[PDB]
Amino acid sequence: WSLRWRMQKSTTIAAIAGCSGAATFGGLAGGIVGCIAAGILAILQGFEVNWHNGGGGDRSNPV
Amino acid sequence: GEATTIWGVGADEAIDKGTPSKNDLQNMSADLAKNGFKGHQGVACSTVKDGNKDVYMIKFSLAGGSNDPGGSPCSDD
Repeated sequence: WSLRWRMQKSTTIAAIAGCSGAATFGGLAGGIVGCIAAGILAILQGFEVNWHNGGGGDRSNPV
Repeated sequence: GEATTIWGVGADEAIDKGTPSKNDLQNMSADLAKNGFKGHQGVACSTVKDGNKDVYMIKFSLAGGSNDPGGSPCSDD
């Protein structure tokens, strides 16, 4: 399993709230990057139902 | 901070009854966050793949708007 991605819009805006349980997996050590990774993880897990059964939708996670 | 939520706008390409292990999901998420967003706001276009199979398309949006960005999914097949 892999995630092929490309940035459609890249910015230097760092205004991102902090979070609880910032990820420390995959070489990450928490922090805002960890907040983003934990956010993506939740969204990907949420979407498993949609590749299993079809359908789309908008999923969100605090970051 | 301004951005408080990350959104994923998705659609299915193919049905796949398989499920990636946590190890795979962790690697996928870490890669995008670290190398794609790099701790900044932005928009990513992605495809979840199961080997060579294109399974799911997701537009990931991290912006100042906590509101659902709507729009269409985008991909990187």
